[PDB]
Formats: sequence, structure tokens, C-alpha cells
Amino acid sequence: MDLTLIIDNYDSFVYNIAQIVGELGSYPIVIRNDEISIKGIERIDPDRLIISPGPGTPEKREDIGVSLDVIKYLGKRTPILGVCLGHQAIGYAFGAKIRRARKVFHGKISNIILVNNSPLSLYYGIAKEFKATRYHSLVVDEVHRPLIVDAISAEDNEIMAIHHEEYPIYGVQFHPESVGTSLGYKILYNFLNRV
Amino acid sequence: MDLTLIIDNYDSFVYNIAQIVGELGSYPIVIRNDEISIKGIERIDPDRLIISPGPGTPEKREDIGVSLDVIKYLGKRTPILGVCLGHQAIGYAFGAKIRRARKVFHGKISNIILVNNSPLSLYYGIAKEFKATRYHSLVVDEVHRPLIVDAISAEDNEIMAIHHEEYPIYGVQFHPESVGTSLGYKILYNFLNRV
Amino acid sequence: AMEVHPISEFASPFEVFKCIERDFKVAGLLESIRYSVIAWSTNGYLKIHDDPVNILNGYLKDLKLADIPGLFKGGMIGYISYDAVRFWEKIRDLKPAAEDWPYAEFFTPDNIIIYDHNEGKVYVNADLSSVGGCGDIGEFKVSFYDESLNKNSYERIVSESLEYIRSGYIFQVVLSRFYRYIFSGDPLRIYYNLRRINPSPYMFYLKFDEKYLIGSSPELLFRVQDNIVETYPIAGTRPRGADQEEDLKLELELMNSEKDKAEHLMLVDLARNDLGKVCVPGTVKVPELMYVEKYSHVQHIVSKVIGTLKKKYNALNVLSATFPAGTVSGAPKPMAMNIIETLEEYKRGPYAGAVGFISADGNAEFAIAIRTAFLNKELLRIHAGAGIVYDSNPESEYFETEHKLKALKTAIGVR
Amino acid sequence: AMEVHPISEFASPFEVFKCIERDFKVAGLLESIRYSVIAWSTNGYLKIHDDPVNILNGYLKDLKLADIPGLFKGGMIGYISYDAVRFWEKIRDLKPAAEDWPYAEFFTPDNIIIYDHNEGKVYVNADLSSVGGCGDIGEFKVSFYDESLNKNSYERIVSESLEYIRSGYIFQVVLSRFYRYIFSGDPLRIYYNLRRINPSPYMFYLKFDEKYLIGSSPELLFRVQDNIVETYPIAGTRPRGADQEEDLKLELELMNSEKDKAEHLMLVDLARNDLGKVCVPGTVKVPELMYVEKYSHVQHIVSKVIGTLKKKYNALNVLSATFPAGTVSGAPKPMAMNIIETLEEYKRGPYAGAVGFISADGNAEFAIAIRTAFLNKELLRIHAGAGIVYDSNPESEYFETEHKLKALKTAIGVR
Repeated sequence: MDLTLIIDNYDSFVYNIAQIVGELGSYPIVIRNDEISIKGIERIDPDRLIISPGPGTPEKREDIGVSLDVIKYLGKRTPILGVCLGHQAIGYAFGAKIRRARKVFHGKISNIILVNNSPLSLYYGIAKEFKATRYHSLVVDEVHRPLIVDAISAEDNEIMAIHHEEYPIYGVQFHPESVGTSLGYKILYNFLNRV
Repeated sequence: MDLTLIIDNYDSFVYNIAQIVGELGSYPIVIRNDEISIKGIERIDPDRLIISPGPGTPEKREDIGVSLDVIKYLGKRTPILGVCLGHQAIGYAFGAKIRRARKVFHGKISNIILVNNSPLSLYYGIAKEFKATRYHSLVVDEVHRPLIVDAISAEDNEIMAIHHEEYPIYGVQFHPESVGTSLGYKILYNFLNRV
Repeated sequence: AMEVHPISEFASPFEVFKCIERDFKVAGLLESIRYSVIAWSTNGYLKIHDDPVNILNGYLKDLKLADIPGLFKGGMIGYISYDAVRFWEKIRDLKPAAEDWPYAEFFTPDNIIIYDHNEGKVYVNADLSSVGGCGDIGEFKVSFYDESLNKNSYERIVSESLEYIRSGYIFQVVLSRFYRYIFSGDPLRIYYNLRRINPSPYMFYLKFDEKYLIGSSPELLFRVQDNIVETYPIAGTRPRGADQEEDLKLELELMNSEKDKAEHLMLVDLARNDLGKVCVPGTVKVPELMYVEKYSHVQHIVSKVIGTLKKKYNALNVLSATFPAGTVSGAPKPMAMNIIETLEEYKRGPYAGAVGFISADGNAEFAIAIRTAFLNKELLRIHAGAGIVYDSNPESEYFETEHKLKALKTAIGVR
Repeated sequence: AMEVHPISEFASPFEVFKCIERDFKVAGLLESIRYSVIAWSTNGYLKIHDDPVNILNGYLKDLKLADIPGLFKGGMIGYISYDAVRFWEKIRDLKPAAEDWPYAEFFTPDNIIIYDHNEGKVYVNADLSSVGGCGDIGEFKVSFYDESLNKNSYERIVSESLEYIRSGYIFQVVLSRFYRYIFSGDPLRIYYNLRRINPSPYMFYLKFDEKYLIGSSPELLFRVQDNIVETYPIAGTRPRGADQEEDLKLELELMNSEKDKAEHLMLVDLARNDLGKVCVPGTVKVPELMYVEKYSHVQHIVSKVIGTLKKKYNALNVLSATFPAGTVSGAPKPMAMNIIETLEEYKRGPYAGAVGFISADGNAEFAIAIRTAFLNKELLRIHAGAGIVYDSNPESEYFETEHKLKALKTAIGVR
């Protein structure tokens, strides 16, 4: 059956992702960044993978656990969606830089501006700019290939989303599972059914 | 939904268990003794658990991995079925002794003799003595409480099955997943639906 | 056996309780300020030293159900210590306890008395010889014992905690401090004062022999009613209004508080998350989002979060899933609790824990154990905290705790 | 373009192949002893240095399908090295290779010729100028080069391997040894001899420029036909019968062999397990269990194991799920392969690997790469092994390999 593995980076929003996933018809399995091996993940063979938000930086392994190898090794043949810490890990994984944000959005709603040159499955039917909750002090920067910037912060002007040139890897700095993100459900629906 | 976690002790029979489980209507998840943490197992929250056969002895941790803590910690509130190595680990876990068998059954069919004083769910509708395949050089011995001997080898006279006085933990030295075990499917059906 | 009486021909809650509280080692009074519950056991209580979920779970089957109005139709009443969360999450064990408190203490009432105020009927299923007649509330005198974390000590951990926030290891963390006093007298006096100054729908007085939990909880952890779970995240405070006018100007200050709303949003998301652990996918909803609730003294931004509990679940699962409240710990909760164990000087014990009941019908209600006085043998502790954020002022935060404690200081007679 | 001819007015497989094999760097001949396939590419081949499953997977979509009889209706032919299993299982990397062999080498035929013997028709979809005319098979002369593990060396690892078995770390493990020779001449000669002495349904001659795989496989790894997977575990050998009588006395020796049946049962269970990794639960069955199969020289105990492949799967998934065959590795397979890497002196390379095809229609067939001569540049290697068990005799086992190698020694002209 359909299975979504959600790597829990000791988060307090991760189950908001699981509920949406379950409701979207996929069976969600939530396990923490340090409770399963990359080989073990392989053995479960999820259809897709979501790396949950979390405290810390991807620059420190104890913060992301198995999260970076998952992106690196499984990212090519299994779709990955990284949120907050996961979005940063996805960026870090591909040579992007991690830094503090100019402005601190902790539970604040930002206006995401899609800046994708070419259409994305993940953003199918999504308004050119929408509102989404942010819960982060750090951001991703110096995003070069194979990564591509997809969205941007209106007020702050920080990278809000990224994705790989060819792998089905996506990162969103904002929170689709938040009540503050209207189109959040849709974005997740897209990841599940169009990615 | 229904979920059976099967801890794979690097076995070549483990998928015979998964297939029966899947066919019995439960979703099987196969992961190796060293690919997931006991906390991670907890997080998956399987409905039941099967510890697959495998090379080695439970006396050596690299042989059973997380298998012994699973029996110890999860065994009280989650049913466990141990097969071969798993049956031995279940016995070792409760103070039984592990030793070489007087006779070596490697792919040989033995006559299991149920010697349960009081009826067991796992053996519901099972003939007082049946035929089952054996693949083991070692056996369990000096089985005292909380463990109880359930079956015995006719020819060899070794402990063929055990179980805990109160926990839903069961061990079978023989192989229910083997083509050689006629009632194997039934025994597994029992574990899934009656334990 | 049972007898319904007219509230008019009876005594009143506190009145009937004076007698009961003084007569038994285990008794409690719960008051809504709608219903009033007086219950006590003749067979002692339950001192839980293991996982409360497991332990309590084995008592739910034989629980006799009472034919009374209200969410509690018999069952067990008690409290859950904040440290019980250690069974449900990985938390560093560095600091010592202030006093010795079991992970939870519950009891199943041998006698129950329910006041249906809205109906003028008090239901008495109790073996009562007399109704009252024990004289009035005694005096209750205290004497300062110690304090855990004075202004600069607390102020510095707030500063420390701020680095973690800047680094991105927490959004908010609640740091608390306390005053302890030795005492003599009638602890009922404390409740009398609390009912008077800070009435609330979550009033309680739990007496477990040598220990007491006397408080007026400001917030509800969770409620389960006919398999639907509900919780109400609260954030942002403003005093009521001088007139139907100055009131709206305050309520609108909340409405326009970019800061107070952000903290509220996070709490709601955190609440939807915890419900998400035990609720049916697609059932966790926020029917009422960010509405100002007006109280007899203050007003806050409030949200209603609900969900449908899985069949495979219990009220005990809701407890562990929601405990401890985001407002008394922080976010991300696991980190926050570990940072707390790192910065505070003592394990919290009942403080920031929860207190409530499990109805014999599976329904349940638990309020956050704050704005409460914890008496344990010779010591009485008044505890309070403040939620730190990225731009929190160490001094302002110190005072929020001082302000919070002033109230408890008053309730205990220090002023 | 295509032309069907009468087998009677054509040449014969080997005959038409002499010319092709000598003309192209990449060509192959597959023969059943039912169908005969001659195929060669004009565009070179595929040298796989990565996971064969991944690599090959990206070539399946554009594969042109041919309108010919037989399981192969176009697609890719090649071999999988035994060491390719390293991508699909954790195996110690201690020993060096005997010769340099890519993990797999495949090619997609530019021209194909199919002999439907049962129908007397040969299908020629090929750009053929002449049909043959290249003279006869050349001479093929060799000269001993070396041997990997003489009698006592092999005998001792068998003794070592026996401890593991006694301890309970394996039920059976296959230990092999080899002889290498330098050579000169027509390698076709080897096949000619093999077809003659050891004909089988799995004859093959693969020429990948400087490398060759010329053998008569005794066993099939797996077959996939219209999404149904099938494999036939084989165990126990007995020579045919002098008469319809001495035959039955032999066949019944197998039938009564407690030992030979035990080894067979294990192989069947191992086979049902591997199919279990990619088949639909409840579809893996053993229609024919433990039946004696009679061959032109010997007879073995055989079983038919089948299953229905999941939709999410490929023939490539069947490969990785079944590779390497239990009969050439051991059980439990992971341990056995690691013990093998520990005891043997060199990495096996194509030996004990597999060779076959992936049809453009998704159907596939792969035979075990044993009873085969592997030529790699200046060296030619003949390899064989014996399955060790708990009561195996180190010397008897040595001789089983000697006996196995005698045949290949013959096929190559050493005798």
C-alpha cells in the first residue's frame, strides 16, 4: 500500500504532517532521525519521504541524524520533501550555505512568492504568492546547482523554497502543516500525488 | 491499520513469514536486528511482533541485535512470536540456557508433540502432534519460570516451543513458514488473530 | 445510596467540604466558576511510582459509574506530576526534586456529592452521618523558607535560554521560579482566598494525606467527551474594560498584537500536533481560531482545537500526548523540556503538571497545574514561570513571575 | 527486415554462428537442448560498473520488441557477475579478483536469428550478406596456468567452514576452487565439446570482445513470463538407469535419501523466500514438490516454485531478489556469502553469477553461471564448488569439485 516515511527531528509539528498524509490516503510512519538506519529505511521502502522540521542546524549531525544521508542516497529514486530543518538539510546536502535570517519569523505569517521559472508539480494550482507560517531563525543561502530557488520571502527576502534540478527533492522553509498556511494541504497533496 | 513488525536477523526464511502475514491480512514490515532502535520500534507501534530465525546464538548480541530488548521491554504489552533464533532469544531473555542439540536437524522434518497442560491460543485447532521443519544446531534448555515448555521433539526430545506465564510471548523452535510445516499457516493465523 | 436535594436546603460546597477535608486523609473539591464536586475515599489512594498511563490503565475497567450530572460520573481524581513526562519523552536527569512527589496520586471516591448549580440540585451518593458542623475555617499562618532563583540568577538563565533561541534550538521556553514557606493552620484558608481573588472554572483542592494541591487553574490541558478531544490554547493578556468602550480598545490591542498572535499561532499548531498523535486523520480541527475570550479580570486570545480520538485510544493516551502543556514547557517541546532541566535548579514536581479526573464513562478533564500552592509535609511551595522568546527581556520576564507569584503570596496570606 | 525460412534449407545454429562470432566483437549463442538464438550487435555493448539493477533499468523502455517465437522477443542479453550481489547485500570486501570483470555486461542485438526447432522454421531478422562460409571450427589449445586452492588448502577451509556450521552460523555453504590455463585457438571448440558431452537447456556462448562465457548451465536461476515468476530448486543426484528397472532403483535412492531431501527442502524454502521478496502475498506456491527429474545422464530431486510478481516490480527486481542462487552460495545466504569471502582466495567474478536475457516484453530468463568456462584476455578459468554441510567430508567435497572440473577440463581439451 501507499507509505510515507516521516523522519521526526524531535519536532512538535511533525504530527501535523502525519495527519495530513494519513488524510491524503497515504500511510504515514513517523520515526526520529536517530532511531532508524538508512539501510533500515531502504528496507521499509517508503513511496516517499518527508523530513520534518526541528531544532538546530543541518551543519550539526546530532541535529539532523540520518536526515542528510537519506537526502543524499535515497533522494534520487524516492521523492523527498524537507520542511524547516528538512528544507535546510536538503539545501546543506547540496552545497548551500546555512545562516541566520535577517528577520526572525517564529509563528509569523509570511507572503511566499513563487519565483519558479519553469512549472513545478509541487506547486500545481498554487497561487503565485500565498501566505504561510514561518518558524525559523535560520535560512538557506548561496543556493547554486544542482539546487534551484523556487520561492522567496516578500518582506524578509529569504529563500523560502528550493528543489533539485533532476531529483524529486523539494524544500520549503515555510510550514504547509500549519493552520496559517491556507494552501498547505494542497502543497502536500501535490507532493503525494504529483511528485 | 493492522501492522506486524518482523525483525530480520539476516535470515533467508524471513520473507516466508512476511508473505504469510500479508496474506493473513496484516501489513508486514521487515527490518533487521540492527537497523532500528527499540524506541523507534515503539514509535512505529506494531500490533504484534515476530523475531525471525537467524544464524548464531542469542548469547551474542551481534547475532540478535535489538531482539532481546524488544522481548524484554515490549513483550509485556505487545505480542511476540520468536522463531528459531527468535525462540532461543525469547528463552535466553528469561533465564533459559542455550546449548547444542543432541541431534542436528537442518531441513529435517520433526514430529512436534504439544505438551501444554493448559490450552494455548497459539495452538488453537492444532493437532496434539504434527510435523514441522527444523533448521537448527542449537536448542533451549533449563527452561524455568516465567517460561513454560509447550512442545517437545519426539525423536530428539528437545524443547520445540515455549511461552511466558503472563506475557503474550511465544517461541517455536520449528518453522511455521516452511513448506514442511503443514499446520504452519494455522499457527501463524492463531498468533495474528488469537494472541 | 443516592438522594438529590435542593441546593437551597443544603449547605454549600466549601461548607460541606470543611467537615470532609478535616475528617479524611484523602478528599478533594473541584469547583467550576456550573458544577461542584466533593469526593473522598474511605480506602486510601494510589501512589504512582511508575508510568501513570500503564498503572492507571489497569484501574479503568472496574470503575463504578455514578448516575450524576457533569463530565465526572464517578472514576478517579488525582494529579500528574510534571516529571511523569519522563516516561513519555527523553529528558536529561540532572537536577534534584524540591520535595518528594510521586509521579501521580489518584483516588477513587467511596462517596461523592455533586452540585448542579444551574439546576439547584445537589446529588448526594454518600454515607454521610451529619452534613456539617465543624466550625469555621481555621487561620493559616506561614513563614518564608527559601526561594529558588532570585532576580539575577533567574535573569541570567533567561539570558542563557536566549542563546538557544537565537541559535534556533527553541522558539519559546518557560522558565519558572518559586518561594517556599513553612506553615501552620487550615490550608482551606488558601482555597477560600483563591476562590475569592482568582475564581476560575478550574478550582481544586486535593488532599492526599500529607500532600495538597490547592489552586485555581487558569488553563485546561484537555477534555475528552464521548470520544472527542478538545483543548483551548491561550496566549496574550489584556485587562478587562472600564466601559463597553475601554474594553474593546484592549481586546483590539490583542487583536492587533503581532507578537501575542505569533505566540498563539504556535500554541495552536503545537496543540493540533499533540491531538494529531491520537486522533483520526482529518478530524483535528480548529473550529474557533484566535478569538478574544473575556474573563472577570483579564482577557486573552483563545482558540478551540478538537479532534476525534482513535478507537485504539484512551483518555490516558490523550494525557501523555498532550502532557506537559505547551504553555508550561515550550517549543519544540522535547528540546524545551531538556533546556528547562538544564537551566532550572529543581525538578518541577506537581508544578506545571496537571490535575483532573478520568470518568468511569471514559470521559476526562485535566487542567494545567499552575497558579497553585503545593503543600508537601512541612513545606508549601508557590511556583510560577514566564515564557521566554527571542526578544524577551530578562528583567521583564523576572517580573512576570513576580507578578504571578504575588497572587499566590496573597492567596496564602503573605499579603 | 524479417524472413522466416525452413530449418531444412538453412544452416544450423553453430554453423551460422561460426561466421558471426568471428566477424563481430559482440555476439552470443543461446541454445536449448526447443529454441536457438543467434544475436549480435553492430554498436558494441554495455559494461556495467554500477548497480546492474539501476543501470539496466534505464534501458528497458526503448527496447524494441521482435516478432519471434520464444521467451526472448528482442531485448538485452548478458551476464551478471556474482560480485554484483555486493550492491544488494552487505558482503566483506577482503579478497582480490582473479581477473577484471565488470559487474555485468549486456548488449542489445542489432540482428537476431531464432531457430524454432519444434516447428522447422528459423526466423531471420538480420542484415546478413552471406549465410556462412568461414571454414570449420579451429583448434583450441591450452596450457595450465595455476590453480586456486589445492587439495589440502581447499580441504582445510572446508574444515573451517564446518565449525561455523556446528556453531550454527550456516546450514550449508558452497566452497569452490578453479584452474586457469593460457590459450590459443578457436574458443568455439569449447562449446562444441560442451554441446556434445553436457548438453542442457541452458547452453550459451557469450563473446564480449576480449571476454567470453561459454558454458552449459545445469540450473535456472529464475524465469519471468507474463508476470509469473518460476524457479526450480534442484538437489540430489543419481545417474540414470541401465534399464527401466535399475533406473527406478536409483530414482528411489533419491526418494529415500534423508540427506538429499533435507538439502532440497532447505533450497525450496530459500527459493520461496526470495520469491517472497517481490511476489504478491499468497501467490508463492510450490505446485510440484520434490519430484525426481530424469536427465540424459543423471537425475535429481526437483521442485517447482512460482509466484506472482508485484506490479511495482521488474525482472531486475527478481534478479536481485534471487541472486545469487542458494545452490552456489548457502544458507542463511548473507552469512554464507560472507563466510565465502572469508574462506575463498579470490572474488568469484562471473562464476556462480548468472547469464540470460531481459525480453523487450518484460519476460526474462537467467541461468546460473556454473559448469562454464570464463575467458578473460589471456586467461581461461574453469571453476567449480561443493556445498558443505554439517557432516561433510573435506576430502569427499574436494573430489566433488575435482569431478565437476574434470568435465570442464574435458570441454576445454585438457582430456
